[PDB]
Amino acid sequence: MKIPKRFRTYCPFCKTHNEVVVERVKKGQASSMTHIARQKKRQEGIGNSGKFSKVPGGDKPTKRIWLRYRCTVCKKAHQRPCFRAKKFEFKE
Amino acid sequence: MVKSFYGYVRDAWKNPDETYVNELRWERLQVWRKQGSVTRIERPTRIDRARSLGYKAKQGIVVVRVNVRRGGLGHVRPNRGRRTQKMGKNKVSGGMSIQRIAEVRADRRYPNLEVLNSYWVGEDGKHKWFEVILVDPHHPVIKSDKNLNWVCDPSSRGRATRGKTSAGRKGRGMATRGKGTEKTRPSIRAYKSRGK
RNA sequence: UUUACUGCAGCCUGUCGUUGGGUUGUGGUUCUGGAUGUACAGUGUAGGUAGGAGGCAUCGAAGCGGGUGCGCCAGCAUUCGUGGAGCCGUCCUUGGGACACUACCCUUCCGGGACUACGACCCUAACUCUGAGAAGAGGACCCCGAUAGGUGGGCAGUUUG
RNA sequence: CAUCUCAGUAGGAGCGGGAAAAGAAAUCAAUUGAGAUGCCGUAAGUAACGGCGAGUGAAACCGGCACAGUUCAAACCGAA
Ligand SMILES: [Mg+2]
Ligand SMILES: [Mg+2]
Ligand SMILES: [Mg+2]
Ligand SMILES: [Mg+2]
Ligand SMILES: [Mg+2]
Ligand SMILES: [Mg+2]
Ligand SMILES: [Zn+2]
Repeated sequence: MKIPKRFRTYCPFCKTHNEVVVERVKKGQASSMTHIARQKKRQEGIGNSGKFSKVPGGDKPTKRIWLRYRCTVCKKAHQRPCFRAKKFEFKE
Repeated sequence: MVKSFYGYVRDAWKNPDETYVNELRWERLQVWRKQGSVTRIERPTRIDRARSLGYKAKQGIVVVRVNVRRGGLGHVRPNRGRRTQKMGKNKVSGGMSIQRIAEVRADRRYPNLEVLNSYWVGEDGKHKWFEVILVDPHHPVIKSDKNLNWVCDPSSRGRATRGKTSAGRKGRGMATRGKGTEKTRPSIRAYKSRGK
């Protein structure tokens, strides 16, 4: 499915309808200084690690298209609950 | 400055690999390896360390060099059921330090004496060496000495075996006061060994 | 029982310690003799950016030999010599930078001297094996402690609705 | 069920007395204070930990019992 790259919608911050650009959200790398990373390193020893020796699960048949809507005026983005599509493109 | 020669001995042993003690170390380790487990010596190798630890040049005070192996608690893999946390033992070093092991072996060699203190005197890839100061509580010279006649009391017998030396108290978590000593003082056993 | 899950021994291997001395081969560490720097033409080599102008000299300044630093066999450095005036620019050789002998730390200069991480070789002196020992054979390896990854139904905790 | 729990329990080895251990701050506090240790009460199932599950789990302050302080190494002297 296609969505326009730019369309006019509501900005929650400026509280008006402005043009907004849609940007796909990329998942970031997990920090090594978060409390869960420190806990994993602390629970690392001899033997089973508990939840830190779990193997990651499966995947749903289609993931949601993680989109972020940045207002062109205030340059602030907001993200809304998103649809679930096999193939996603931007309408240009 | 006017510093005592004990200060010069202390300085020489501060960074031993950078002083003349390195060559003495190279020559001495051959002799020390030739020796056994618990060797008596006429004088302490490091006189200043022994004197600050309580050594005196008098009858009833014995100094011994003890040889202890390196690494942690040489442990056997269990041959019955364990839960994978108690199965692994290679990385499990003990809770008994090498210095306190040396003190207890010295005490075992000398049943009539009491361990006073000990200090590090060398090490190589396979051994560490400590010199242990021992006192004869039944010698009249020690009995007269008012800085040492406390060792003639009934509670001073078996000091090293009950963790009452400086190394033992370091191993019991009682080297400091305040925070972190909740489960260590007055004893490890008093808190169900949860400290240490 | 196994190519079930999760671990643990054993074993393989890197790194650190044990662990020293020499020989070279690899990086800059650290700096002496030169500021070696130059589209166009130059009386002249920006003598690093410059008090935008102002010092020396027969008690030294050149057109020359393979041109000692260098380089377009020009010319700054007075040098083994012999020839008998290089300026500074308000005539700026209408400037990638236009220029006073004024403490040059700076793309070079290869005495790279001195410590250094990797690698190769040698030595013995630690260390190892043999012997009662003289000593013989190995040798900074191996063993060993620690740590890192692997392999691992040898073992052992379970799961297998 | 694997971390966890059971639990530093059971069991083991060594030492050891009428008690033992601890014990005179490189402490605890907080804007400025207290003043060795032990034991009891409380803080409090709180803070903290934890397939943040099941569970595990303090201390200080404060109120008491009882109160106690000191000895070396060194500087200076040099066998006194
Ligand atoms: Mg023995
Ligand atoms: Mg006591
Ligand atoms: Mg099995
Ligand atoms: Mg079970
Ligand atoms: Mg004490
Ligand atoms: Mg517990
Ligand atoms: Zn907006």
